[PDB]
Amino acid sequence: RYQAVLANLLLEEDNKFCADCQSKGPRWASWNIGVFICIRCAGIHRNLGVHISRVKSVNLDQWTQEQIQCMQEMGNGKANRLYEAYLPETFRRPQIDPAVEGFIRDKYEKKKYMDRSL
Ligand SMILES: [Zn+2]
Repeated sequence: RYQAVLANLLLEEDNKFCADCQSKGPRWASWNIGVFICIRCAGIHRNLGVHISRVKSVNLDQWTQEQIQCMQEMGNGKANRLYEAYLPETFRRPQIDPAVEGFIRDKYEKKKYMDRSL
């Protein structure tokens, strides 16, 4: 029902890369946060708990209109501005599982780098 809408959102340039690790062509999402993520980072989001992140597959899960709306109102661009506001420009974005797990908890659970005014 909503694959088309999701497809059009996956065309947005920021959404062509995982929000957390920037690997190309993410096919998963945290819909309450509003980010498109790769399957590995979706695995990490899942373990954060549903109080923090609620993870769906873009192509295997059924979506509600409100959940789609969540992605429309955020996405990886707007999410970077909120959750990575205070990320040093020097920062080396991690790539390996345990470093990525720390970075994702830091971003969404601890909110180390978040601009709270947003
Ligand atoms: Zn990722």
